Amino acid sequence: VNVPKTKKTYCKSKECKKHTLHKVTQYKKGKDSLAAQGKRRYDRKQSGYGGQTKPVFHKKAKTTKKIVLRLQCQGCKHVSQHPIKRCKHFEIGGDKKGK
Amino acid sequence: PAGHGLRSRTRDSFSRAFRKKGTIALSTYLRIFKIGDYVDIKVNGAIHKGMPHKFYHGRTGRVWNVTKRAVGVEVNKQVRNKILRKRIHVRIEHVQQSRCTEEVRERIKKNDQLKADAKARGEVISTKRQPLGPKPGFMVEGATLETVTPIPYDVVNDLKGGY
Amino acid sequence: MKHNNVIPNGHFKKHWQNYVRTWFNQPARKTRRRAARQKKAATIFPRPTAGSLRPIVHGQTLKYNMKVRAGRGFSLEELKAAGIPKKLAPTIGIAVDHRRRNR
Amino acid sequence: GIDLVAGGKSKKTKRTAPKSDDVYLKLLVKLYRFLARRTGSKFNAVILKRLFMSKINKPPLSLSRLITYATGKGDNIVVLVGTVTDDVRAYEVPKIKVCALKFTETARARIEKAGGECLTFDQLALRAPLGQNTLLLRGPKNSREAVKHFGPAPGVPHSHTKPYVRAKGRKFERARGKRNSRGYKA
Amino acid sequence: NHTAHNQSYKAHRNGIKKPKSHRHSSTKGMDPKFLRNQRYARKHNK
RNA sequence: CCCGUCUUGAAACACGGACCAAGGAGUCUGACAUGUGUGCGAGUCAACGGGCGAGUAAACCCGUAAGGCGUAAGGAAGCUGAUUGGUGGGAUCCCCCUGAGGGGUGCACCGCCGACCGACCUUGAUCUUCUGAGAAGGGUUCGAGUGUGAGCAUACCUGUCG
RNA sequence: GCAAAUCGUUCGUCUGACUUGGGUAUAGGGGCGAAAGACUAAUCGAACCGUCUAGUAGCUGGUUCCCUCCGAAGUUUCCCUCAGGAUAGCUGGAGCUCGCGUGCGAGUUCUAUCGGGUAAAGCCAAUGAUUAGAGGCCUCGGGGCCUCGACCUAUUCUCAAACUUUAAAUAGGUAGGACGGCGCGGCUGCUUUGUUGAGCCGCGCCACGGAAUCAAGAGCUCCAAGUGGGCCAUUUUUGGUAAGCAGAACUGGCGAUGCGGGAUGAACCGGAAGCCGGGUUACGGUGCCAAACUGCGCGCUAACCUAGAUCCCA
RNA sequence: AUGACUCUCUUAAGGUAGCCAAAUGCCUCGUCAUCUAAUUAGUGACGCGCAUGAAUGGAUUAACGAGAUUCCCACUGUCCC
RNA sequence: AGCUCAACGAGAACAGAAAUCUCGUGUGGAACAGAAGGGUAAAAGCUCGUUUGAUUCUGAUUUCCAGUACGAAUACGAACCGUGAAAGCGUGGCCUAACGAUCCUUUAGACCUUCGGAAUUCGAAGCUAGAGGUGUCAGAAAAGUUACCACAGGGAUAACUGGCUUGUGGCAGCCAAGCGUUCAUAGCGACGUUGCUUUUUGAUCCUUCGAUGUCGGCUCUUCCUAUCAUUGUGAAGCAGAAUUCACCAAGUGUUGGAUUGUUCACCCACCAAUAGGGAACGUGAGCUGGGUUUAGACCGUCGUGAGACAGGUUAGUUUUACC
RNA sequence: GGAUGCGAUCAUACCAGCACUAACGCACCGGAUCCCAUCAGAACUCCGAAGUUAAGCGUGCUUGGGCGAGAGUAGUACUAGGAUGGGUGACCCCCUGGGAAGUCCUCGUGUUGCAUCCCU
Ligand SMILES: [K+]
Ligand SMILES: [K+]
Ligand SMILES: [K+]
Ligand SMILES: [K+]
Ligand SMILES: [K+]
Ligand SMILES: [K+]
Ligand SMILES: [K+]
Ligand SMILES: [K+]
Ligand SMILES: [K+]
Ligand SMILES: [K+]
Ligand SMILES: [K+]
Ligand SMILES: [K+]
Ligand SMILES: [K+]
Ligand SMILES: [K+]
Ligand SMILES: [K+]
Ligand SMILES: [K+]
Ligand SMILES: [K+]
Ligand SMILES: [K+]
Ligand SMILES: [K+]
Ligand SMILES: [K+]
Ligand SMILES: [K+]
Ligand SMILES: [K+]
Ligand SMILES: [K+]
Ligand SMILES: [K+]
Ligand SMILES: [Mg+2]
Ligand SMILES: [Mg+2]
Ligand SMILES: [Mg+2]
Ligand SMILES: [Mg+2]
Ligand SMILES: [Mg+2]
Ligand SMILES: [Mg+2]
Ligand SMILES: [Mg+2]
Ligand SMILES: [Mg+2]
Ligand SMILES: [Mg+2]
Ligand SMILES: [Mg+2]
Ligand SMILES: [Mg+2]
Ligand SMILES: [Mg+2]
Ligand SMILES: [Mg+2]
Ligand SMILES: [Mg+2]
Ligand SMILES: [Mg+2]
Ligand SMILES: [Mg+2]
Ligand SMILES: [Mg+2]
Ligand SMILES: [Mg+2]
Ligand SMILES: [Mg+2]
Ligand SMILES: [Mg+2]
Ligand SMILES: [Mg+2]
Ligand SMILES: [Mg+2]
Ligand SMILES: [Mg+2]
Ligand SMILES: [Mg+2]
Ligand SMILES: [Mg+2]
Ligand SMILES: [Mg+2]
Ligand SMILES: [Mg+2]
Ligand SMILES: [Mg+2]
Ligand SMILES: [Mg+2]
Ligand SMILES: [Mg+2]
Ligand SMILES: [Mg+2]
Ligand SMILES: [Mg+2]
Ligand SMILES: [Mg+2]
Ligand SMILES: [Mg+2]
Ligand SMILES: [Mg+2]
Ligand SMILES: [Mg+2]
Ligand SMILES: [Mg+2]
Ligand SMILES: [Mg+2]
Ligand SMILES: [Mg+2]
Ligand SMILES: [Mg+2]
Ligand SMILES: [Mg+2]
Ligand SMILES: [Mg+2]
Ligand SMILES: [Mg+2]
Ligand SMILES: [Mg+2]
Ligand SMILES: [Mg+2]
Ligand SMILES: [Mg+2]
Ligand SMILES: [Mg+2]
Ligand SMILES: [Mg+2]
Ligand SMILES: [Mg+2]
Ligand SMILES: [Mg+2]
Ligand SMILES: [Mg+2]
Ligand SMILES: [Mg+2]
Ligand SMILES: [Mg+2]
Ligand SMILES: [Mg+2]
Ligand SMILES: [Mg+2]
Ligand SMILES: [Mg+2]
Ligand SMILES: [Mg+2]
Ligand SMILES: [Mg+2]
Ligand SMILES: [Mg+2]
Ligand SMILES: [Mg+2]
Ligand SMILES: [Mg+2]
Ligand SMILES: [Mg+2]
Ligand SMILES: [Mg+2]
Ligand SMILES: [Mg+2]
Ligand SMILES: [Mg+2]
Ligand SMILES: [Mg+2]
Ligand SMILES: [Mg+2]
Ligand SMILES: [Mg+2]
Ligand SMILES: [Mg+2]
Ligand SMILES: [Mg+2]
Ligand SMILES: [Mg+2]
Ligand SMILES: [Mg+2]
Ligand SMILES: [Mg+2]
Ligand SMILES: [Mg+2]
Ligand SMILES: [Mg+2]
Ligand SMILES: [Mg+2]
Ligand SMILES: [Mg+2]
Ligand SMILES: [Mg+2]
Ligand SMILES: [Mg+2]
Ligand SMILES: [Mg+2]
Ligand SMILES: [Mg+2]
Ligand SMILES: [Mg+2]
Ligand SMILES: [Mg+2]
Ligand SMILES: [Zn+2]
Repeated sequence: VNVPKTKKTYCKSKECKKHTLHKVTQYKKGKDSLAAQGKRRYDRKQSGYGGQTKPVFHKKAKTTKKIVLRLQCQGCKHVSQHPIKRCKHFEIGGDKKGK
Repeated sequence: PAGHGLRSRTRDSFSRAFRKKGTIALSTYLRIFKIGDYVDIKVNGAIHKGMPHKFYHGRTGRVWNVTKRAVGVEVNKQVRNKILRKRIHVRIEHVQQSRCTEEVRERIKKNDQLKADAKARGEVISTKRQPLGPKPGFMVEGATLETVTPIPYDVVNDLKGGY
Repeated sequence: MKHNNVIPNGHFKKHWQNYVRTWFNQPARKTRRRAARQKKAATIFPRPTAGSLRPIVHGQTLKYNMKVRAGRGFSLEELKAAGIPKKLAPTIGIAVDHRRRNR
Repeated sequence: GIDLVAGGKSKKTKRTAPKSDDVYLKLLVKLYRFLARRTGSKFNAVILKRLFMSKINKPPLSLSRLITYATGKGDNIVVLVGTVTDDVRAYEVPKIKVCALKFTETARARIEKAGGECLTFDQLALRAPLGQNTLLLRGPKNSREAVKHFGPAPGVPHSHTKPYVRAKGRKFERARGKRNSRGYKA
Repeated sequence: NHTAHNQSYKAHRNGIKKPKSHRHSSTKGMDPKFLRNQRYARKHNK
């Protein structure tokens, strides 16, 4: 799957509310924070004796992930997220067919 | 879903008639549909949009909505001990105006005038139709009588064209 | 679990039958407390059976600040304004509360 | 054999008598059994049937709602097989003749103060044996908590049926199934 | 595994029940543009 | 053909049963729900406790800003908070007429469609302490809402759960 | 049984890693073991005693009076779900709203109209399979001008669950008025070049009920039980040589149901039932068993094989 | 006929000394010899050995055994009966 | 927007069956990502132009179906766009599959809400929409062994007998190509075709799991005939002798041994003959216990191991009648 | 009676061969400055009016193919319901009903709306 570097799509920002040029980049999940309430509770639950207190997923089945395109509007500098279908090979700004 | 796709078992139902493929005649797009009209659902295999589920093919319903390219149709559907009023939208290429009520409007007018004519003369009548009743007696003029008898059996004739 | 019913949340999974508090002595408790009050009244005669004088205080929080009720005892500032020494007040049937402020 | 259902017998049940043991109600039933039989009046037949009905089938009628339905019908006598309650939301009470099984203490005082009269069904028989010039009224039958829980289940589409929950708040049936942000909204 | 035996008999015990038909039908799902104008037409009707 | 029992199927070469007496298994309690009876009713409830009293574990009396449930909902929350019905059927009654008739009356209930409160969205003349007020005007959105209350206590059957 | 390990005869060893008494040490996930998971008070692959404890059990067994009325299900979806549960269906109870033939209801037909691709048929129609000759023999290969096969034309035998032009029977959908029709006005922000349409509203007028038959009536709501192993038969039908085999389709039946017939039998035939008298039948019968003819007629059969003798059916 | 020898793929190493249809061999009642009138038994040999093999010890071994097995002599009611 | 494909025919240096070029015919016999079906010709195919409707905001409907969710699809409304002169078309792929809750995490969005004594700034917590996944796909976090074994049950379900069935096994018939020196049928019967039998093995799972004692032999009786011998006969390629085919026929008999636990088999020997079977694969309160099939033990192979082996080996309690 | 423009029905309208046509049309046709267009003014586009009815379009014909209709195939095949019907079975008769399809044979070869124009 090849996606163009730029894309002209609708912008939800109240400034634009219209089609504007967007820059395409791939979304990447951020680092998990230690201060998140869920992490704080888990660390408390795991402390002391009792061993592993939560399930640990083992039976992985998917061989791909839903890649999310990060579209940054050039007018308002705001971001919108657009998932695409599953694919094994993905790139942004690759050489187009024939060219 | 659950073991059957949307168009499963539609090899024959959704196929076009023999030597009736290609361009759709434009009288289909010149039809006028109103609320309350009766239409017969006949899926056209060439038009893949707004096409009803195979169940509604060959069913007659009542028009309850009109859009730019489609008409809303009410179709009865029996589910266990109940009849459901299924409301579906179908593109006009898949619907034909039904002639199931063609005799109603003309019949009402004839009944109204017959009662009006009878009312003026003070003669109570009934405009109801009746099924075919017994025929009256009559005489048939004599003619030459052709005698029919059983045919002697022949084994050689027990085959189309004989043996 | 069957039918449309509220989700049950009965807290009866412990040994609750060992912690049941019956009230068959409720009539007896009324009798005993009445006898105690009757005995107390004769002991403190002729002092009033209602006990010490209690002050008027407001209810706490926004929900009860419109009403008044009996408090614990008169504040030291109130006693001084009334010209009653704090050490003499409890001996003449006046309740004293050294904690209460006057805002 | 005979090809019938349940031997041709009815499988429907209706009340042929009051379930109550109230001696006064039974006397009223005897009174209106006679009136319905010996007059053939449709009013008497309706009154007799409604005397059999249960409490929920004899809902109360508020005084305010009684006044609105009696507007422009001063001559007619209002008849209610049920209880008449007082309504503080009604200010002006015109004089009216009302017959009911029971009047609340406040409702009776307001009607009597306004020059009206509170009648029982034995007094009505003397004034309107056939129900002449009567305004027959019924209270709201389906205005009660139980009915809100009836009908299609809360979880099915196009349902506004009230669910059974022990408390009201964010933690009581507001999650998955009640909004798009948790699975689906139903 | 599966069978439809006796299912038609069960359906006909109390069925087949046809839905109650009223003079006026629900307008939900009809063209909003048509419905919105109809509401305005009734508002100014006199 | 031997009863009881599980079973598609029992007289069964399926199991229990030698015989008699007596004992022997859907109960009590908490929560909720529908139904019904009763009391009162926009209220209802004497429940902790107090006053007493059959010399008295009962009965009787007491709710003074007590409390529970109800009387208003929507929203995660900050908050805001019901302008008060139209129509098609319909019980009963009244008038005319003596028809499968025509008028007036139109409760309950059901269908249909507005309006009102709130979440969300949208809208802004005219003001204001700059973030609020609100003339007008809204919405295929959402609500366990409103549009002259129906609840509370209590008895019992049945049902779910501990 | 003398005996919860004994008795008889026969056997191993018998100065040694020998036999034995008493004292003493080791205690339960512990001890002790020349090792058999042996032994630890008739208990050992974890003793015994009391307690937690009335431990839990989707599994087995049982579950106590009488008449009366109604009366099932072995099917759907979901579940570490397949001996279970929930869910819908079937069922009871409670009613309520109306109705009395003017019913707006029907496991039925009639009339009008719509859909279909099974049975059959078709190949002398596409696709696929397939037999034989005939003519033309132009042009290609084959071999020896000849010659076989390729080719072309017109014919011909026989075929298809996953082929088909065509195409039934049976079954499926819709419609046959008072929620009808017409006339004159009105509303709109929708629609049109257009008060043009669309829908709705008001008023006036008309409407003998607008096919047959039936209608022990119609609608609505609440609470809840049981059930969620099925089996049999005509017919259609898949797997299998076949099966009292396994699995589906429509209906009925058994299960839950006796009663008459089939000698006997859950399902075949008849037929379903309060307690009785009389009458008459259904299926099946009328030589005896055994209620009813050795009844009145024609023919066939002669079995020295146990002649033959009644749907399912042996 | 067999394969000292050669070629070729290849392993950490390619079972060496020995032993074997063995209490270890499926095929199998293996083949040959021996024991018998006759032997799926016994013994001695043979070995591309389903799946033998060196202190997971290999191959032997006098003496010993209430250990498993075959044969011969004596003996007999085990049997003819 | 323009164009028409597969294939074939007739032509052109190198050039041929097959390069490229020209004309003609050409209903799709091509192509359309993938399975199959359907669909499509101034197109849905091919070649070019411009592009991002593979966009934002809800609700409704269909398929699934409990008329729940998810996935997928359809028809509108309100925005913003693309394309074309325009009508129009476009909310991914011509249509029918290509996918995923709660909790938690992470990202995006709203000069948004809260941190509850009052504030500010970090941090944290909410509201709305996506992403990280559960393939047992309505979604626990999960390796063996037991021959030392236990419990609740199950004839809803295996390992016997019996029952249905008879493929397989066994036995028999019909047709007549041919064999038989000659000669279809003394005796045989290819190619086909019709049956019987329940002494084979399978198929099934109807009965029995609060138990019908599970191999063989020994002993003992009775029964069958599809007749091995014996009695009476017909036929022959029957001279005699012997043998073969067939008929009536179950009265009588059908043995002693080596090896093997065997059933089966094989050999030695005798004999008129050494036929084949049934009776819950007759027969364990009749025996026996060699085998199989508990616990001890050894080998080989397998397994990291505990242990496994329709592989071999040796030792291993056979109860009760008086109804 | 026709043509032309837009059509409706989409073969009785198609395909093949042969023959024929007044007038107005419709065509072929001439040219390449401009708009436009390609390897190519062939096509497309623009401008034009010398020539021709040769083709196209139109009409007619063919013991033509196809297509459409009828007859026949045939009360045949199949089929709903019924039987204590026949038969060892396979299958089949009868009873109350419904009822096809190739071959062969005959016939047909479009109809029609709005507008403009010719015959006038
Ligand atoms: K822990
Ligand atoms: K399939
Ligand atoms: K106490
Ligand atoms: K049982
Ligand atoms: K059993
Ligand atoms: K028994
Ligand atoms: K409930
Ligand atoms: K109160
Ligand atoms: K008080
Ligand atoms: K909110
Ligand atoms: K000794
Ligand atoms: K222990
Ligand atoms: K279970
Ligand atoms: K055909
Ligand atoms: K063919
Ligand atoms: K259930
Ligand atoms: K020894
Ligand atoms: K195009
Ligand atoms: K070409
Ligand atoms: K699962
Ligand atoms: K056989
Ligand atoms: K058993
Ligand atoms: K015995
Ligand atoms: K031993
Ligand atoms: Mg800590
Ligand atoms: Mg730690
Ligand atoms: Mg699913
Ligand atoms: Mg299904
Ligand atoms: Mg406990
Ligand atoms: Mg206090
Ligand atoms: Mg009867
Ligand atoms: Mg009954
Ligand atoms: Mg989440
Ligand atoms: Mg939904
Ligand atoms: Mg059974
Ligand atoms: Mg029994
Ligand atoms: Mg038996
Ligand atoms: Mg049992
Ligand atoms: Mg017993
Ligand atoms: Mg007793
Ligand atoms: Mg109540
Ligand atoms: Mg209060
Ligand atoms: Mg707000
Ligand atoms: Mg609002
Ligand atoms: Mg003794
Ligand atoms: Mg220790
Ligand atoms: Mg020792
Ligand atoms: Mg061991
Ligand atoms: Mg113990
Ligand atoms: Mg117990
Ligand atoms: Mg799960
Ligand atoms: Mg069971
Ligand atoms: Mg249920
Ligand atoms: Mg038809
Ligand atoms: Mg089909
Ligand atoms: Mg077909
Ligand atoms: Mg066929
Ligand atoms: Mg069960
Ligand atoms: Mg089942
Ligand atoms: Mg079975
Ligand atoms: Mg049962
Ligand atoms: Mg019989
Ligand atoms: Mg009788
Ligand atoms: Mg006789
Ligand atoms: Mg070696
Ligand atoms: Mg060896
Ligand atoms: Mg040997
Ligand atoms: Mg020997
Ligand atoms: Mg040896
Ligand atoms: Mg080895
Ligand atoms: Mg070594
Ligand atoms: Mg070894
Ligand atoms: Mg050795
Ligand atoms: Mg030695
Ligand atoms: Mg020794
Ligand atoms: Mg395809
Ligand atoms: Mg889509
Ligand atoms: Mg543009
Ligand atoms: Mg898609
Ligand atoms: Mg495409
Ligand atoms: Mg699409
Ligand atoms: Mg997700
Ligand atoms: Mg979060
Ligand atoms: Mg704080
Ligand atoms: Mg699942
Ligand atoms: Mg374990
Ligand atoms: Mg069984
Ligand atoms: Mg055979
Ligand atoms: Mg043969
Ligand atoms: Mg038994
Ligand atoms: Mg036994
Ligand atoms: Mg026995
Ligand atoms: Mg014989
Ligand atoms: Mg001779
Ligand atoms: Mg014999
Ligand atoms: Mg046998
Ligand atoms: Mg046996
Ligand atoms: Mg025995
Ligand atoms: Mg024994
Ligand atoms: Mg034995
Ligand atoms: Mg043994
Ligand atoms: Mg052992
Ligand atoms: Mg190893
Ligand atoms: Mg042994
Ligand atoms: Mg030119
Ligand atoms: Mg010409
Ligand atoms: Mg012709
Ligand atoms: Zn922007």
